[PDB]
Amino acid sequence: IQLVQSGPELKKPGETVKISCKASGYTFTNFGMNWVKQAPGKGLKWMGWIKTYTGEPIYVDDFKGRFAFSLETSASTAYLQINTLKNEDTATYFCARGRPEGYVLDYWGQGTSVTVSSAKTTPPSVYPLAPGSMVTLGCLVKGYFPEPVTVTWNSGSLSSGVHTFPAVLQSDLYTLSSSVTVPSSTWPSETVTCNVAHPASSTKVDKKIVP
Amino acid sequence: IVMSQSPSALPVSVGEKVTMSCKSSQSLLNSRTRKNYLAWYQQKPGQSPKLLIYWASTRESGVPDRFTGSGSGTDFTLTISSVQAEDLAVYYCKQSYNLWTFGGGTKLEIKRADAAPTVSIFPPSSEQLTSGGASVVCFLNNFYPKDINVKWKIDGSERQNGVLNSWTDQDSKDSTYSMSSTLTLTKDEYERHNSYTCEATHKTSTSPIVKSFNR
Ligand SMILES: O=c1[nH]cnc2c1ncn2[C@@H]1O[C@H](CO)[C@@H](O)[C@H]1O
Repeated sequence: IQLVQSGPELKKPGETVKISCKASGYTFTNFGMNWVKQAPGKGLKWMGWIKTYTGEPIYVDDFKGRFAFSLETSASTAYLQINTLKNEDTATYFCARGRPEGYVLDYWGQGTSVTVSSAKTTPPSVYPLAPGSMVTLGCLVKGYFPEPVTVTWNSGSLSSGVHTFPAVLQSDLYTLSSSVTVPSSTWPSETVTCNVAHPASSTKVDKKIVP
Repeated sequence: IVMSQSPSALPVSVGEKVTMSCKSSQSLLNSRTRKNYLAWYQQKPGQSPKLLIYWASTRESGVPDRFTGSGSGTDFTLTISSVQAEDLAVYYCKQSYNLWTFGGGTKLEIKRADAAPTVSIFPPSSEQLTSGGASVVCFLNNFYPKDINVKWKIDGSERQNGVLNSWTDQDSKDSTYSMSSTLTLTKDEYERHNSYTCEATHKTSTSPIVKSFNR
């Protein structure tokens, strides 16, 4: 049994999005199809289900009006349509089959990411973070859209003492920071550079950290 | 029908016994079928949730034996007899008595010795200032436990607006947490003041861990 959902979606507020979920390996019309919302760092929220035999959908109160579950039974596909998007709609959406023994969500799709922003694709500005036994450096990757950016240090050669903070979306654009810690006896003696990529804008930036 | 899980986070050691609870605002037991309609799900990062327990205490096929669910009525428990590395996840309870509603989840974390944050503060770069902006950045790195607070002061006065904050998840290598805080202002605003201060509060120190730069 497999449930395959469509790819990630980028939308501006007001538009509609339709997500698909293709099911295989079982008789589609014998089990309910469920939709679950998960905002980036939050928990799971069951949205409702649709009876695949009869096509009737059932929505929890928070999802009445703007959301539409639909089916194409011959193709074993369930659809989630979200109309008039808001920023609060930014989430991963899972489809999941309902198994009546237990009344449980036993097989899940991989999830579909939807991001709602009025931003168009925007390349980041990359800035070095230089201070003032161990020394901590950083890079600031500021004002880009959409996710992801990738950051490595010394073209990948620097592995430990590195971590990258989750991007946050504020005022429709993302900002993130990377950190690297190295022995104070090795910098600025041995050079340290952050390599940033933003695939959506084909951006590749190498930024040496200088004192 | 509200599902409530505690604790919200649970520090564990590999190999030891772990218990987490779910309470419902209303009974989940069907007298007609002596059945408690309460299930447990595991979700690891980046993955879809996975069903572990249904009917309060029936293990899903394939789920290892160290997972057991128990309880009835309104009080339920998930037990991991011996916790493995592969079990660090978020665990969700979900009732299917009347509609299907999830609890808020309990996240398992690795416990370790307390560690104070290493605080670094960074002036804006010359290249940002030429653009007109100016971000001051504070890193609070490699602390434990996860709770921390950060305060910015400009010329001795607390500043709240313009502050952006980011939190890592627990690091897989040293089991610590980190925090970044960004204060964004214009070049003019930045050049008006002289003293920039990032102060951290964490249970490892009775006083704030302060770091600053001048000008
Ligand atoms: O996939 C499904 N999602 C949600 N509810 C379902 C599904 N399949 C059956 N039921 C409904 O769940 C009730 C018990 O909680 C059953 O009465 C049934 O109508």
